[PDB]
Amino acid sequence: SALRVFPVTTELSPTDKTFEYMTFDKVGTAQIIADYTDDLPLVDALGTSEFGK
Amino acid sequence: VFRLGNAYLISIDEIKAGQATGRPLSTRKASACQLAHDQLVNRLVFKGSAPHKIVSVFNHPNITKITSGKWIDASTMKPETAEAELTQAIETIETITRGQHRATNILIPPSMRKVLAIRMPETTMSYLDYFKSQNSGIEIDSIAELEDIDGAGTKGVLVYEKNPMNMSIEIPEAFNMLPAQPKDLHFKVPCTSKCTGLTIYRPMTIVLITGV
Amino acid sequence: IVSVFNHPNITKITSGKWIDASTMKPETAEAELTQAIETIETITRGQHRATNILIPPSMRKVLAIRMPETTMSYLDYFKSQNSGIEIDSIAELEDIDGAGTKGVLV
Amino acid sequence: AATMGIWTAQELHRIKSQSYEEDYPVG
Amino acid sequence: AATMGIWTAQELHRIKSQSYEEDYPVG
Repeated sequence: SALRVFPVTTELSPTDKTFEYMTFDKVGTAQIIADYTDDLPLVDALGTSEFGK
Repeated sequence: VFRLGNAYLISIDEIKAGQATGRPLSTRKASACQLAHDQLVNRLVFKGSAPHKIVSVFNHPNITKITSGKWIDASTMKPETAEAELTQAIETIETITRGQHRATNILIPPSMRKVLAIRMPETTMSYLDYFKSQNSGIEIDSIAELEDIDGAGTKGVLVYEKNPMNMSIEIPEAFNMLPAQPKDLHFKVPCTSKCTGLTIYRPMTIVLITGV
Repeated sequence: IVSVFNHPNITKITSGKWIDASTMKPETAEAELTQAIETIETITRGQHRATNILIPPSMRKVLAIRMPETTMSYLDYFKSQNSGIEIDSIAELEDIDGAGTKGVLV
Repeated sequence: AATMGIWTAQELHRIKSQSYEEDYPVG
Repeated sequence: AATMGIWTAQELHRIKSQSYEEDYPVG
């Protein structure tokens, strides 16, 4: 019953050897400021991936 | 009332690359800025700021605090103690205000939901069902921020009445995303917002059960 | 080729025997399932709720015991308290390491 | 010297259509 | 001297439109 209790997909080709999927992430912050301020903080982002066979 | 702000930077080559590859980079940074603003508001509400003289709900000096025995000790459960302490907190709300206000809402750590689901012996219902039957008109919910109330690892439970005349939060100005200011070959985008915090007009309608 | 039983990143719970020397213990089984259901919710911070449970076919007698001083069994109480979750039986769960060990998948 | 094949890795590689994003609930 | 601003402290200020009275039940 391995094929009935788990999902099955065909988004793969008969001539493929590997596949990969990607993931993303972010960083940032905020502060309490005055009105004549010019030192606001910053943010950024990044990512990564993983493979198969 | 206070003001909050941040900013982000991006160049022209990154804009061209994002348009070419189909994965823009400015939208992610804008989302990060908005998330930072919201998380700062939440942190202000649930932790306060000592230099700014902002007091958290847990550190208010005029709310009722109840020390309690542990609902889970040595990996065994004590539903009876939990029920007794909840009834005691509701009675405290009823008594201290001399019947003018009545408790309406309870907030518990999400890791204590298993204690209240235990089936009572020799019957087909749990402690929560009996408590709700005997305390009609009270809602129970689980909040993650109650997993740590002092930064050291202790838990707590909140019993209160949710009415606009007892406590309030104000957001006078919303996220705005000011225009972009050019430079040599890049840009700078600032973002601002406004908030106040938690204002507790009647501090006797809140009970905090510590040591849970 | 990592299996569903050997993956080092899935949640694993050791447990006392549900049937210890012909002594069926439905109370421990009723407490070990809710723990897993809560663990799935806790470690994913929402966005993922448990849906399916798979148990060995030889242990359906534990969940069919009628609770003392009542007219309903443990399975009915579990379904009443945990509606929206399906329970099925799989023969592959009676041997997970070759030494006769049994397991439950949530 | 280099002794390789006619086909490179990227020619026999696939990228899944759906990606994943980390979750940061506000509160 | 008096080197102050343009707006007084009462021009930027709000008074809540609801009051609170203590209750003494008779018996």
